[PDB]
Amino acid sequence: LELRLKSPVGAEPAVYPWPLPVYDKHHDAAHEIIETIRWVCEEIPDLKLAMENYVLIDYDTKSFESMQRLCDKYNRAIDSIHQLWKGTNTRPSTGLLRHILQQVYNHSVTDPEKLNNYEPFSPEVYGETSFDLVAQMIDEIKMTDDDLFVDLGSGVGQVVLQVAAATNCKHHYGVEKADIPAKYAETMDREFRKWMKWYGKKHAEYTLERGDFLSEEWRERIANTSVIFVNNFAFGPEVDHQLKERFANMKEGGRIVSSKPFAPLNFRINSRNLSDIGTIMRVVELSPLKSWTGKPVSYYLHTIDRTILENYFSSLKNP
Ligand SMILES: O=C(Cn1nnnc1-c1ccccc1Cl)NNC(=O)Nc1ccc2ccn(-c3ccccc3Cl)c2c1
Ligand SMILES: [K+]
Repeated sequence: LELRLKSPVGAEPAVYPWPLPVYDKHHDAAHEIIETIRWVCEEIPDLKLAMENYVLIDYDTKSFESMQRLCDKYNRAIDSIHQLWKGTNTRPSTGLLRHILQQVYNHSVTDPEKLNNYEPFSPEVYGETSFDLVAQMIDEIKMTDDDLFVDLGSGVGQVVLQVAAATNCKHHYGVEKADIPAKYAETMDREFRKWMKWYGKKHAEYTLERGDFLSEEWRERIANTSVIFVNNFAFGPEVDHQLKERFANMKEGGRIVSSKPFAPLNFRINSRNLSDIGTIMRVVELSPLKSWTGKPVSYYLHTIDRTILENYFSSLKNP
């Protein structure tokens, strides 16, 4: 007893056991199958033409025979389109990527209780809460092939997967210290590469790794990163102090996007604060509110600029 979905690009079929897994209070594998078919039909207009109209309206998720018939209609339509193409690798759309990440998460995180997350943002609600904000952050910073991206404390790795599917950075890294999310990230990585292949979608190179971003190895790695993403909201003063020290080695124009600012937005350099990280970085509050309909969130863009410190010395020497 199983259900199979043929890949639109000839990759290995997606195979689901029956009874289908139940993901959470609202989602299940049955709806993932239906939504997957709907996304492939949107992607391939010829595919939408070949299928019978009722198939994606008249279905019973609690019936094996009904789910099997739905899968068979999609599979036969895929076969017809593959025959049509016989006779004569792009980036995913935002909507498809949200679906892919959800699919990757549900196939990877089978024990939801394991991830100690009673916070307003948690991996299980990534698509609902966080996805649109990360999509807004990606649009704002405009990364190129010259950039190296690092998410410090990447958890299960969804921010890294999203940025990698959207930009052309040389490489994207996710570093996670905690055992439970770092182990889940290994499955997330495998499931992401697999599903992206299944849809025939392109992503940049990325690595999800286990490690402490405050270690000696990571000092030089942070120094050579051009774009850092860091959710520092829950960080203690010591971690925050250690991080500012890592940032002090970054190159001019290096950028840090965080959930809480590392320096005051109105920092004014003087003789008593020359030690502060504000002496070497611009800070701006960015908000999706400035057609947004999500939570009234803000994020902070820090840019390495030692001319702040240089101008203060110039103004002292040349009044
Ligand atoms: O565990 C994860 C990603 N991940 N993967 N699956 N779920 C999550 C997740 C889990 C808990 C909380 C938030 C998230 Cl996204 N660490 N990486 C991460 O947080 N990067 C990040 C970096 C910079 C900013 C600036 C604003 N934010 C932000 C702050 C609050 C809410 C959303 C966003 Cl995107 C940021 C988020
Ligand atoms: K039709």
